Parts: sequence; structure tokens; C-alpha cells
Amino acid sequence: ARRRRAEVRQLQPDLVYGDVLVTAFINKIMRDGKKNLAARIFYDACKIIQEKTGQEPLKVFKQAVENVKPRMEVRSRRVGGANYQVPMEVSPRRQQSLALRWLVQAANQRPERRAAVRIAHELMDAAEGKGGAVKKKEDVERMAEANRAYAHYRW
Amino acid sequence: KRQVASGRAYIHASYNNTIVTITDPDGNPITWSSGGVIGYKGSRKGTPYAAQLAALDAAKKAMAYGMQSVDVIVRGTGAGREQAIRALQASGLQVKSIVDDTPVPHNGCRPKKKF
Amino acid sequence: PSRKAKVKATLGEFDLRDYRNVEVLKRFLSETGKILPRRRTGLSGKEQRILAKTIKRARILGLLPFTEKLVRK
RNA sequence: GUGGGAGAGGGUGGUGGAAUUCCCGGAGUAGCGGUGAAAUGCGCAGAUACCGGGAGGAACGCCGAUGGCGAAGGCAGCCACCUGGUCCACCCGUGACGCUGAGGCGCGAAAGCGUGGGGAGCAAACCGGAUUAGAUACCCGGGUAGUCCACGCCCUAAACGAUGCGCGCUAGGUCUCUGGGUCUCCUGGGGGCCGAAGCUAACGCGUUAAGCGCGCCGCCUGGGGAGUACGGCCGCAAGG
Repeated sequence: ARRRRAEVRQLQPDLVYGDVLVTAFINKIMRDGKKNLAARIFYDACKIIQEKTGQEPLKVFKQAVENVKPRMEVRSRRVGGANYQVPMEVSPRRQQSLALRWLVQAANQRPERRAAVRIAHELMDAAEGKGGAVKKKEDVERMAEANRAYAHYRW
Repeated sequence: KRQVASGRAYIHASYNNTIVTITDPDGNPITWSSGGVIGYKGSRKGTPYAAQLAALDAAKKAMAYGMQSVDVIVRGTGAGREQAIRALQASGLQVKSIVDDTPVPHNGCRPKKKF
Repeated sequence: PSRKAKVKATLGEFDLRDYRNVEVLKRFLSETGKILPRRRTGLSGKEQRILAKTIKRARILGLLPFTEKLVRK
């Protein structure tokens, strides 16, 4: 992007729940554009939440996301011929993006065999404030105020 | 314990390290904190954060002597002169007034190569 | 902008050479002990030139400072 | 000649405050300092930062200007004395007494030379630290001459406006320092920018002429070889 900010792609809500946050999540699971599969993964992964948890998976999903959006991050910068890590306040767009992406990158690392399950479980341990999707969060912020020695440049 | 309420807080800033000394009304230093005393050892001391810390741990040592009121004295231009002051203004000390009495020659010693 | 108010405008007839009149001179010194620039004094090429010498005198008779400290920053 | 004026013009004596280093005392800890990073160095014989006291040398913020003065080199804390230049007004006095100016004599930045004094800061050389393929450097910590003072010598320079002195003549506009005037404007001297005519290879110059002209001195006559060689003159030497 050089001339404009570039308009962001508006997605189609879900056929089931209707939350576009859903659509975003699946897209992230989808590999090789098999969106028909990626959808099943999420669905059956919700069914696991009803049987193992006495709550509505829609809300569960949200609380999970809500809880992984890191609010602080680092951004490399060559200040005086050197790599100074420059903490900075993260925007709503990027938060949403990072969360989903980590929810899945962590998910697939679980010791579990079935994929729908692996996702289901990450969405649970998430809310409770654990797992690894939330660990990749606290690990980031743990770099934020870690070198908050440098928060005096741009922004 | 020595019970010495209300004192002076000299803040000596540089382009290589910022320090603070807390003295009593008369002018005698009670407890003094630098930057290289906190933990940092080089390029790090010039940082405003370095100064922040230097300021705060320097008050924590004064609260031990029951220090409440303080007049702030700044010496020079460093990197984060401000942050040092703004520090004390939140450390828990009552800040009387900020004084600037940075030492400017009226043309004396011929400064060295880097002016 | 420096369009505050010159010290000549807000003052009366006064001798430039009476180096003892501290009540006035002080009007020509900064928040520090420095000598106000012409933009601030309101004076002329010749006036300022004199007022210059005069202050350096009262300084000597411990009347006017050589440098003050600052109240904010 | 008389009456005004402005100035870091020079010389001598003096004296003021800031900062710096050092010394002493007070209080107070573990670092300070320095760099792109670092180390060399300084600190528990206690540094750093802070207060008070003392010594000493250098220099003189702000005012300070795109300002002033001077023949140039150059000159700025304050005061007093001694002293040069200069401008304006009045038009008073002399009566052409004027301009230039080989050689000469004097002045002449910085460094550098002699003897003596002085030495805070800075700093060739030199001692270490780091950087690098290497570093006899650029950066960091020290540091002797020197840099300040007196008397004496040296005399060169991008000693530049790179533009010899002096007189007259040829639109203006504007900013500024300074003097007289009947002072919203006139009039004199000076510093800047723009610009008529004109000049100029062009850039540019342009009543502060690089314009139109007269006097007088200085100098140039392809590049390198050379500011060398030789010779002479100068100097303590370096050298000129």
C-alpha cells in the first residue's frame, strides 16, 4: 500500500450464527480454499463445547478472542544504526487479526489427534486464561514493557 | 530512622547518565541514586526510563527518612530531564517548586574539541 | 510573536544613565538575570547601547543580578 | 578656528561576577566518566551527585546585530587616566599650501625563536584505550612544548573585497549606524540588498563601480619544472 489506506474486505456473516467474527475465524482455518471443510471443523468443534461445557459456544468463542487480543506489541526500528525494539499501542484491526491467527497456530500444536477437537479445546482453555494461545499473548506483552526503556520515539 | 521531613532534590542530568541526590534543607545529602546504581551500565543510563527509575528509587530511600515536602533542582540538559521530575511528581512526595539553575559560564575555560 | 508589551510603552520618562535606579532597570532584565533584547525592551540603537552599559554598572554595585534561577521547567 | 557627536580605534592601572581545576571541611554511598557500542581512567586511602570555605589562571555570557571602530594585521566585562582617527553644523581664518609615491622607516594574525615569569582550560609530539583486512587516523582517557604576562627577535598568510591611492562625472528603491535641519520631509558621512545607462568571456559589477574619465605607484606576459637552483641580502635558528 503506497497511495491509499486500502479498503478492508467486508465478509459475509455466518449462515448459522450470523456473526462475521465467525467467518473470519474459519477463513483462518481454511487451507487450500477448502472452505466447506473448514466450516465443518468449526461446527463440530462447537458441538464439543455443548457436550463438555454448559454454555453457548457463540459467547464462548467471543470471550476467547476478546482474551487473546494483545494490547501491546513491539516493532523493530533502526535508530542510529541499531535494532531498537519500540513498544506501541495496537489498533482494533490488528488485534482481531492477531487473535484468530494465534488461536489457530497454537491450536494445531496440541497433542490431540482430531482437528475439530484441537480447536474446541483451545477455545476453552483460552477463556480460562491459559493454554498457549494466551501464552503467545503474554509472551508478546512480556516484551512490551520489557523494553519500555525505548518508548520515546515515534507515536 | 532520623526523621528529616521536607528536603531538597538535586537532579543532575547528562548525555551519558542521569542522577539524583536528596539533600536536607541545609544542603547535606541524605541518600543519592544514580543510573548505574540501578542496574544499567552504558548506553542505557541516558534513557528517560533510566532516569525515571533513578528518580523513583531515590525517593523510596527518602520515604524511609520520612521525607514529605521537596524542592526540585535541575542541573543541565540530559535525555529525560523531564521524566525525572514527572517521576517525583508521582512518587508520593509533595513538590514545592522546580528550579532551573544549570551552570552557564560567562566565557571561561576554553572547552575541548567537542563543543 | 513577542507582541506582548514593550517595557518602554509601559513606563515613563526615565534617565538611562542613573545606574542607581533599580526600581526601573529590573524592568529591563529577564526572568533570569540577563539583559532583554531590543525586541523586548522597545528601545533604540542608541538607547539599548546605553542601557547596556548602565546595567553592567548597577551589577557591580550589587544592585542588579548577573543571573537568576528559573521558577518552572 | 569655533560648537556639537559616535565608536570592541590604541596604552597603562585597576577592579566584577559565571564557570573550571585543585585544597579543606560538612554530609553521603557504589559508582562515576565516556561511546555508535565499548573499553583505557578515576572510586571503600570513600569517587560521583550535593553545601560551605579557600587558592589560582584563563577568559569575559546576556546586551550583541545581517551593528561600530580602525590603514591593514585586528578590536568586545566595568572604571579612571594618557592618546590617534572621524563625522556634522557655522562659513570665521590661511590662500592651492594639492595627488601620488622607487628606495627608506614604521606597523604587521597564527604558529615559531631567546631570557624570565606564569600554568586554570585546552592541547603538536608522546603514553595507553577502541575501531579496522591493517590505522602510524577519524572516537575515548592522559599528556609535554605551546597557548596567558614582560622585554626582545621572527614578518609569513585564502595578510581576500582574492578588486592600489586620490578627484570629478553618470536614474532610482529599500533596510540600517551616525550628525544638522524649518524633523510625517529635507540634508551630510558609513554599512547592506535590488537595480537605469554603461561594462563584462560569462558569473557578475552597478553613485560602497568591475561604469565615463585624469594623475601616480605596484604587478602579469603559456603549464610543469619552482617559489625550486645559483648569487646576494636578512635571521639566533626555523627560515624569509
